[PDB]
Amino acid sequence: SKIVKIIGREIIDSRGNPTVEAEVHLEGGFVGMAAAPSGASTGSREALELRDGDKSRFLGKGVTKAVAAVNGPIAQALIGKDAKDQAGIDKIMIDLDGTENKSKFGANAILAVSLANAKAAAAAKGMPLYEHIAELNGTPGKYSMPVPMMNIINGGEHADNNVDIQEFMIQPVGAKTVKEAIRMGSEVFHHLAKVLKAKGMNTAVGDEGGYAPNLGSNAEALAVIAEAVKAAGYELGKDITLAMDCAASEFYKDGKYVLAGEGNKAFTSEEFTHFLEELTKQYPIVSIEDGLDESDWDGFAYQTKVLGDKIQLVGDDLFVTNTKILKEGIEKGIANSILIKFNQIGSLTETLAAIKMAKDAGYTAVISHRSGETEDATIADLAVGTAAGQIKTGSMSRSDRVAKYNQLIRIEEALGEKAPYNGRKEIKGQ
Amino acid sequence: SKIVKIIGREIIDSRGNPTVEAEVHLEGGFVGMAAAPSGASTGSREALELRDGDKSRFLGKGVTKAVAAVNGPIAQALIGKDAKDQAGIDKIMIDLDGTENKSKFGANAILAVSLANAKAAAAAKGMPLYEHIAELNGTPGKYSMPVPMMNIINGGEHADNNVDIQEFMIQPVGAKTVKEAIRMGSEVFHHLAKVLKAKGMNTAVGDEGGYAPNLGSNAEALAVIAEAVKAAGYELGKDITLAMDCAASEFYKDGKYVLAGEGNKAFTSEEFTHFLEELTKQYPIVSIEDGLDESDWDGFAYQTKVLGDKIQLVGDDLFVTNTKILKEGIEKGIANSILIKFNQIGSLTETLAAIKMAKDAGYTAVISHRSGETEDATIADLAVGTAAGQIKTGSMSRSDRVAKYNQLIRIEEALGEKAPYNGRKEIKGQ
Amino acid sequence: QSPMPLTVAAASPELASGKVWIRYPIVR
Ligand SMILES: [Mg+2]
Repeated sequence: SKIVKIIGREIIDSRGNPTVEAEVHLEGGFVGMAAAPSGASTGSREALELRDGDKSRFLGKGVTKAVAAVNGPIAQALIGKDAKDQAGIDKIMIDLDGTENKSKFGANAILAVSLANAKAAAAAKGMPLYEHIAELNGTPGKYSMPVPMMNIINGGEHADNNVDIQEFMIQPVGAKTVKEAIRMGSEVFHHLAKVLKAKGMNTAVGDEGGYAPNLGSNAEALAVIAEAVKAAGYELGKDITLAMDCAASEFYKDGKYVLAGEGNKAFTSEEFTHFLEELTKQYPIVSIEDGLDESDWDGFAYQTKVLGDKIQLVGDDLFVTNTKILKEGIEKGIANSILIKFNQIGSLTETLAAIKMAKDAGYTAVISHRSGETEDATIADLAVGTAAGQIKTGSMSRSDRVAKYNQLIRIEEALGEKAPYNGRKEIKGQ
Repeated sequence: SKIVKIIGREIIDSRGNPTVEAEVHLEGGFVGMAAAPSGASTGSREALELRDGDKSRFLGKGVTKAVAAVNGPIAQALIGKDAKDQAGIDKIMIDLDGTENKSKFGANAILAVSLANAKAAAAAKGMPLYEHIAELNGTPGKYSMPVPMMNIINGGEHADNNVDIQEFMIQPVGAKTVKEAIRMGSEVFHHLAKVLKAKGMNTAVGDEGGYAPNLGSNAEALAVIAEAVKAAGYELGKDITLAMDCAASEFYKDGKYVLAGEGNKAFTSEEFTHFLEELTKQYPIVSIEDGLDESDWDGFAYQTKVLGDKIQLVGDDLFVTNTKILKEGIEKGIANSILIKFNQIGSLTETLAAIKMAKDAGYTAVISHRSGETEDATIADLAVGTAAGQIKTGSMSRSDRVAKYNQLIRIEEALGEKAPYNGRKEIKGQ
Repeated sequence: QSPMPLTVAAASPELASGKVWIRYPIVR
């Protein structure tokens, strides 16, 4: 199914910043279209998106250069090529970019084209993208509906309150389908607004569609959620479990961990993990992301020891979707899970490779959104088509989040029990 | 182009509440999919969406009954019919429902199908929806890119602040293309965040993706907007004009308009009109929505005599997209513009009639979003395909808003010079 | 015949939502 035309354009993301969209058109008229979510334009360990830095446009966040890469050199190198050969398409772009971190064309240029191509190929085969991804994965007809961790309360750098933990999430583990899991998420989300209103707190939303109210402490955060869950008529632990993202690099000071929100007690790697431990016995927190700084490997080894058999330990900043760090982390015994952000690597073939590496080590792969998203719902098809088992795609508001939940509903409607919702058991240590 | 299958489903809107999605399939494999935004389930003047009122699901906001109507009686009636005959399809559904306000099946069921059908037919004709809409409108090949009024500051019932005005919006009238207009909106949006953060104010967003910071007066809202426009390198008046939605009924009592953001000053309707006049003399406010209570027709007649030749006076609550009310308003010299909310009427055919009524009278039609939106971008194609000339679809954040902006970029790319961005002259009085 | 038939809208939400369009004449 030969590529005949590829159209790159600058559109706007969920935060109002430019990103790259690509359309890939094939002989026969098949078309696929995808957009890159927001990434990093600087950084040493991840694929870099290309920003223009022209201060007279979008405050320097233009993507006209990445768009020109798509329309010119990338397109020209792909015209006449077989869209079905995803590995081959991805390879052409990676080789032509010629850098290790995709910094010449931008991870934004290459990823948009990678995903649009996969979509066009699925169309040429008369199948949904999730079906085509399973085929690309060498696992045809193997699916699941992912268990979502839904943002609900934000702290740390993601708010202006006295909560130290960056986000608390809910997971509707007791649902029997993803449709039911979405409904439970929605109900708790609305009951949470009522609870915050009743305390005269703010219910405006952040980038990921959750609340960032003026909570006095971490414990106040956990308490309002527990209250919302009960108000919604569910039981914490059985129906709904808790996940968190510490973003522990944020309070890492000269080898120690300082949590202002709590007496400023400045913990050692060791004491911070027992502190987390204490939360996990007090609340059904079953997943902790970036529970220590990403350089603090000897500390992570300790956390993985203490909590690893009981609790999901997710690397985001820790791994940044980088198989070299992941490989190294598996052998050392660091964490048990990994956040998968396809823009941190930059192609669908490399993404499939990262997921497979995790899986092969018994690590869980959590398919993740970014802070800056679009209406694009590719990660829904990705989570299902790789049977990853878990998704992190936002709260139950903002269409940049809820488009993904909607696509999951559509997919489950088509697949039924061919894509089981496995609930609690997807979560590492559960 | 024969309809062979219609599918309805319960999906989630931008506020986390259910809404109806419909897929219409035609002989030959053409398919159109659309969703209804959120609307009123009660009231006596507009079309009514159907809600389930089952407290055990979505806090009573399920739409399983509306979805059942789509899958059952609607699908069975429309199977075998020609999707190209838009008026025919809409008539079948309206007759079958049999109520004057679509309350048997729901305006949400009927609209989702009406729109899905129009998309399917467009695909059967090998054209985008905006092009099909122009043909349905009797104005083939006549397009414009609409001038957006973009939410920026929220007050009244949409905030917890001392601003009486429900919303302030910017209009990038100095832009040469809608693509430019969208960039100008984005830049001002981000600079506003900077301004508000420097003031220690909250930059979390409301339903429409704009800010609702704790401003102390109506004057302070205008001042921070002015500072943001300036900070972005633009001139108020020349590059960017202001529109407002007073929602004046929210502060109407005992026949007086009472403004807390004016230190609780009371105004008669003639006096409020003169208050608005002075505002338009000090700030480049060129559009004013619902500037009096909906019941205040004597007041609106006066307001239209005083301001109407130089200011766009937009009926929202005033007309609720009801051609019966609009016809009377035109007869009585009430306002000079109308907000078009297609889910308040409930079918594409009737929507086209409402826009046409407005235009025939020299009133402007402003295509509007709803507070509860989806990733659907139908209103973009609607504004272009009717050459409505203006759109109200949110701030420059949340993909429930920004998906419409992205669609205008796509359409403008496709049409170029065939779809002029006419700038300020689209606005009534300019 | 549609160049690009969908069994269900989920197979290409972008084409089913009208955010991308088939380009005619179809290159073959
Ligand atoms: Mg209004």
